[PDB]
Amino acid sequence: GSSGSSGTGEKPFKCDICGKSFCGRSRLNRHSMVHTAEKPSGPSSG
Ligand SMILES: [Zn+2]
Repeated sequence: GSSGSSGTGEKPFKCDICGKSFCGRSRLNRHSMVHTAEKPSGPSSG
């Protein structure tokens, strides 16, 4: 496995946290939520 994303350039969408692309926002939108998936119960990183 290596850097791909080959085909008619990149996707019509892109992330803001990791820049992840998604052929369809319907997916990306949700992905942008995984970046803020952290509970208080667990510790944090300095
Ligand atoms: Zn992302």
